[PDB]
Order: sequence, then C-alpha cells, then structure tokens
Amino acid sequence: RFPEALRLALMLNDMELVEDIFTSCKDVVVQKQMAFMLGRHGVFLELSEDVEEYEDLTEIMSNVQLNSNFLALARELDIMEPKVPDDIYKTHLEDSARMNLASSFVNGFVNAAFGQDKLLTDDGNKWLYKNKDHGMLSAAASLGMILLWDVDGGLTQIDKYLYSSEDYIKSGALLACGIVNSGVRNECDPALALLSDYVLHNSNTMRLGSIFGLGLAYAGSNREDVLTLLLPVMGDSKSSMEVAGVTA
Amino acid sequence: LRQTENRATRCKVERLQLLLQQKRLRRKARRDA
Repeated sequence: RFPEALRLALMLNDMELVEDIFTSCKDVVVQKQMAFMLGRHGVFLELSEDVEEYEDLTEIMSNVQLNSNFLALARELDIMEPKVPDDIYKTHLEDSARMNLASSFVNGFVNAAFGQDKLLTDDGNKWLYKNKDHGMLSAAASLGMILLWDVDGGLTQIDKYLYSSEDYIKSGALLACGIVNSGVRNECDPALALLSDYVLHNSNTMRLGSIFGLGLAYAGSNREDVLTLLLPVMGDSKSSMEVAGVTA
Repeated sequence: LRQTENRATRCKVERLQLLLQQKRLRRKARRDA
C-alpha cells in the first residue's frame, strides 16, 4: 500500500526512509500517485535520468502542472473575474498609503493566481501613483501574489512592467519573483538567480527584500546552494538587525 | 549607479526570458511526448 506507506514515511521524519519507500516503483499508476503526494507536500525527490517515468515523475513532484490544473478548475465554473476592493466589500450598502495598500492586499488575497490583468494594471497604476512612505515594494509583491504560481504570466508581466529606478520597485520585482516561485519546484532558478545577483546590493531594504524573496521562493526545499550563498552573508554588522533576522 | 544597475537588470531580464522559453519548449515537448 505505497500511498499511505509513504504518508507514514513522511510522518516519520526520515527523508532516507521516504526515498526507500518511493524506490520500489513497481506500478506506474501508484508511482505517479505517490509522486503527486511527494510534490504536494513539497518533499524534494532526488534522482536523474535513471528510471522509468523519470521525466513525468519529476514534473509531478516539481508541480509544474499545478498552475495549469488550478486554472482549468477555475475555468470549470469560471471565476476569472477581478473584483474591486469595494466589491469584495459592499460599501454601496451604506486615499492615503494606509488604505491604498490595504485595498491592494485585499485584491491580492481575493484574486489568487487568477491573472487580474486589466484590474491588475489599474490597481498597479493606482498604487504606483500612491507610492508614499510604506507604499513600497509591498504592492509589487502583491502583484506577485495575484500571479502566485503563475511562472509564465507572473514572470512575464513583472518583467515587461517592472524594475527601472525606485529600488523599492526593484525589490518589489524580486519579491514578486520569489512569490511566483514559492512552493514552485523546477531546476530553473528564475527567482534564485536574480535574488543571488541582487543579494549583495548596498541598499539595505532592497537587499532585505531580495533575501526574503530568495528564502520564500524555495521555502522548505532544504537544498544547500542558497544556504551556502546566504549563511556567509548572515553577518549583518554592516546592515541592520532586521536584515539579520529576515535572513535568518 | 542607477543606469548601470538598470542595464544589468534588463540584461538579466533577456537571459531570464531565454530560460523561460527554454522551459516552455521542454515542458511542452515532454507533455506532447
């Protein structure tokens, strides 16, 4: 009973035992099923082009198809309608940085990976104009959430419309990439490479955002590359204690 | 600093688009099989 065998294998915190249980792979169907569980739990499998169904199992675990499947289910009983903060509210029943960012957060929460698109651009321009005090990268990371798991759409949209000046907007791009890649496994490092590139930038807040995005893009991956890239730069005497804490 | 940083950002952006198109190609190739 490989599926629940693997469930208890994960329950017992021993990745070696989990790998041993997964090794059998006597049935293609059950093999793919347990690969699905491993991917969903985010436990990182380890192998290469050395076994049957290696490619499809790798894609299953990496969760490359999660966004497409989610969008397909949404289409089934289509829910791809952006909603105005008030519409999520009902203000009809009866603009500082504070409520501007609050509304942006509400929109990002409600529209999760639905590709707000037109409302996305509208609210993007709104909070870009309302850039003030804390009207910082926050809203860019919000766009990142609206494009959560949307490696294609999220990365494309941020790339074409983001960056430039306003190191806060560049940190917004970094955190948007991190959010898009969050819980998204793939050998490609669209978030890792960028955040490692801009990790060493002097700007304290932008570096903080870059490191936060790097951590949260592959949170739980448990690999060692980013750990080796980050632990040396743990020393934050040249930076702030908040930067030290967020890197931790 | 601003100009060089933005130029490097854009260069990285084209490299990332190259990676993204490579990913699309491989993913669709494996999907169709």
